[PDB]
Amino acid sequence: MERQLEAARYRSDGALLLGASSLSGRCWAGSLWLFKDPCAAPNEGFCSAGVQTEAGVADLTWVGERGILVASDSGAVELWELDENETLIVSKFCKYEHDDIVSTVSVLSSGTQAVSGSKDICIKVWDLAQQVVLSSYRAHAAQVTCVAASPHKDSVFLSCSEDNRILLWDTRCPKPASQIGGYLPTSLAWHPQQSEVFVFGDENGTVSLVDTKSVLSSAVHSQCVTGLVFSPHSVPFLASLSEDCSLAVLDSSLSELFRSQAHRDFVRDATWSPLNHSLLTTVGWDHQVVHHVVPT
Amino acid sequence: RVSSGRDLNCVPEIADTLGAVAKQGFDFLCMPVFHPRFKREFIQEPAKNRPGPQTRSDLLLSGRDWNTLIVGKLSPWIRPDSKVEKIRRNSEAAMLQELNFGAYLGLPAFLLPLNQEDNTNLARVLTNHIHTGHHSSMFWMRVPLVAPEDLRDDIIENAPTTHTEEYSGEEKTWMWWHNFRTLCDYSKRIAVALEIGADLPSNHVIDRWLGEPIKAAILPTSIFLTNKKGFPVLSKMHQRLIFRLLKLEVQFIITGTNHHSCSYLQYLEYLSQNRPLFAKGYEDYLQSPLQPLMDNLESQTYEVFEKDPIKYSQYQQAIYKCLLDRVPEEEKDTNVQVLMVLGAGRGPLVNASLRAAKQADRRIKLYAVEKNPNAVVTLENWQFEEWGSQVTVVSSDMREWVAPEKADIIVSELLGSFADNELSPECLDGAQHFLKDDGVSIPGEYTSFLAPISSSKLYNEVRACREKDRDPEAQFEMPYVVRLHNFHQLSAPQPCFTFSHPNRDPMIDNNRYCTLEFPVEVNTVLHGFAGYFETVLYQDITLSIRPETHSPMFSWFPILFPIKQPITVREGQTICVRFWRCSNSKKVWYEWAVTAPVCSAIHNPTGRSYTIGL
Ligand SMILES: CSC[C@H]1O[C@@H](n2cnc3c(N)ncnc32)[C@H](O)[C@@H]1O
Ligand SMILES: NCc1n[nH]c(=O)c2ccccc12
Ligand SMILES: [Cl-]
Ligand code: NA
Repeated sequence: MERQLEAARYRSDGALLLGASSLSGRCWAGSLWLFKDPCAAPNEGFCSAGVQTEAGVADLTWVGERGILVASDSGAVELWELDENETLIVSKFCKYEHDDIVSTVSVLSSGTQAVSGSKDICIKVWDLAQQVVLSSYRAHAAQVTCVAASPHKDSVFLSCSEDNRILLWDTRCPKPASQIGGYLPTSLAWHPQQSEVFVFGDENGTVSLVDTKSVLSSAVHSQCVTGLVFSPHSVPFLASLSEDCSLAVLDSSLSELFRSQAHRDFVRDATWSPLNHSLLTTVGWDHQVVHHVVPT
Repeated sequence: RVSSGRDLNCVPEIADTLGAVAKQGFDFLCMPVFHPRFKREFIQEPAKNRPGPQTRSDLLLSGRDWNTLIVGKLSPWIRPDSKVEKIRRNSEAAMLQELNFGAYLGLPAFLLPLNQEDNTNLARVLTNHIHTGHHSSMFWMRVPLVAPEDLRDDIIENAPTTHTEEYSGEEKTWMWWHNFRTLCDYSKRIAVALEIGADLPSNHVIDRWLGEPIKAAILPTSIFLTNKKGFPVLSKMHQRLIFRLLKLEVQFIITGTNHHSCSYLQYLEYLSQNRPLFAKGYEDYLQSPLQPLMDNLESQTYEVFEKDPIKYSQYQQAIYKCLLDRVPEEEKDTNVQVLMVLGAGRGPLVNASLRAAKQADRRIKLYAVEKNPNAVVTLENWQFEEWGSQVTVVSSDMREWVAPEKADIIVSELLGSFADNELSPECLDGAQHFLKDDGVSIPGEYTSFLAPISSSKLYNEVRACREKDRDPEAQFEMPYVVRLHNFHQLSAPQPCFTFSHPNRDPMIDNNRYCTLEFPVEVNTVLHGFAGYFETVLYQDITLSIRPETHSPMFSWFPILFPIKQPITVREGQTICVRFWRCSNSKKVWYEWAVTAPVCSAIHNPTGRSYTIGL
């Protein structure tokens, strides 16, 4: 199994999806795993399923309960699906529609369409069923850094780029992108229970709370903010991971509640347990799979 | 044959990837030396202590492969000009790291992108690297013909795209490049990799790259259309741009994925072999202007002079017509004209004079005056075996020869690329006394022409002509004969100096002073003035290296007068140049200066750097 742990996502039952990359050495590839026992990760000998990808895994996300959508260094969007026995991870389609590394992917509310971002500066809307690109947009003027579908609106999604633009998308309009009013944004997270509120981290390590109408901020990390994940609670917690190798859990007002420094390298992802809401898993390029107990 | 390469940002294994890239027909492969997403920390812990290896091993490819097949790429996360201090520092260390590793591998070239206006710190770090020894690596700056911000889809509700033409604004990416290399001080190791988009800009935006060191042209697969058969092609406009690039012999680079689920390469080969040659090899090659007066030309030098039949057929016709106009039909078997070839070389004009005599059905007596003793050997072996008593070879300087009689016609070929730059006026003046009071001079007059040109490439070449024991800037104060190629003519040529022969004026003064005003209709940078000439052999018989009236003659190349410092010129401004023809009893020389839109220094004052020997 590759060294650089890229992504980590829990599903309904509780299985742990791992996306890893080989960012050095002879072969620069990647793999996908499934750990029905989250405590066994990242040990390969005690996993539920696994399969090697041709190139690295820049991003991924579930597509239901047996689907895995992947953004590959090769410039193609990938869809993998577990069999009826959940022991094999078979490729569903591999479409090379981007002209550079696919850096970010995200499923839309309906679970039948997805949006992909790429270093080619383009954002494309995908029809997972037909395995085709519905629309192809070029709104930014630099590398697309993150794209996140609306949690409940299947035609709305956010995207930030190195052009310093945070764009709100609504494909129901002739011009579907709107520029939302610093340092380059690097991570986007919709609010679980507000729908019109979202948070975003910048390269300078700042996390901000933004409301749809037209602002709260806080210096959380000492480096780039790589990801932001809300907890499943009624009033959710805000987990932020950074290149400073630290995990932070914030409250409603963006105040720090938990601070973990277990990782010795970049912290790439963080996923909350659907079985125990106070447990939060993290992964990093140090090949660690840490399980945190967030005090509630 | 088109030298093409493959660009990639995903290389699972160099052994395989390089294999498929080759079997498809690519000559080289651009790729990252480190994983593009493998962001590295250099200051803060614990990330800085990330155990290696930091990338692939150099043992995966033979030394020859790294030197001839692999072009490195700067990792896309490196932002030397970022706004965050931490990110600048990490980027600075990482850029040096990847640059030093590229050199460690002996890579023939390394790619760095220009995708924003401010790249000051990027240039500094690169300059410091370039000044870490005198190594032979090349750096290709990837700059787009049109900035990404200027080609995005308008699909931003509250950020509509510009709809009013911004003349200078549309040339912004050239300003990106210009500033970068100005900061780097015109390093010969920094070239341009022009990237082409699906939509081409205005012509003035494309013309802005004339004279720039374009080493590669990047073509994304997306910009390719699809014909009936289903193969990738290009719009007629793109095809035109590609042809402008073939004349520069750039290496075309194919980037992006295969959207036609090597076809792209085959199309380029199809385009290359679809198009219509003498000076091939001398393009933009700086040469010293010949001085046949001061120096004795070498055998093969005269051989080149004689490898141009169209030139001497013009001389023959000029003599043919002149003979007719001077020898009435009623005197064809009684009137012999005295022709004196002043500067006969190896005997071309002498043979041209003979064939012009039988053509006009008139009689002539030939003198072949030549001061080069080595060529006189050729003439006298020619005169003994062939010509005979009809030709009288005279081994003397036409300015000193005491002629036995006077000539009805004098034929000379003392003209240079700048007309008088070989001192033909001073020679024909001295040879004038033995010309009959009604004698003809062939040529009868000649005129030099100048034109402002832009060519950072040629400017750098002149810059590289510094020498150990002379003024460090003397290379800019002298003219060069050169087959001008990668350059931009900024205004229509205009006449500079003109001379007439016979010069009957009572005050024969060959010094000159001329002021020229060239309208400029483009933003550009002035680097020098191209020089040509026209000459009238007799009446309507003429010779010309002037482009607009070039004699349809492989001989003279254009001359080039450079200037020490490039001069920025805005569209609509006037370039005003001053040219002097100076002389003393010993030497003749040119002095030139620019007075608008900005004054330059007077170049070659008192012939300190360049003189023409009398
Ligand atoms: C065709 S290049 C010029 C030729 O004219 C000759 N030439 C130049 N100046 C003089 C001169 N003053 N007297 C005689 N021959 C000359 C040169 O030696 C060369 O053969
Ligand atoms: N008189 C100089 C001269 N004469 N004839 C030529 O053909 C030629 C070509 C190149 C350079 C100089 C010359
Ligand atoms: Cl030279
Ligand atoms: Na090369």
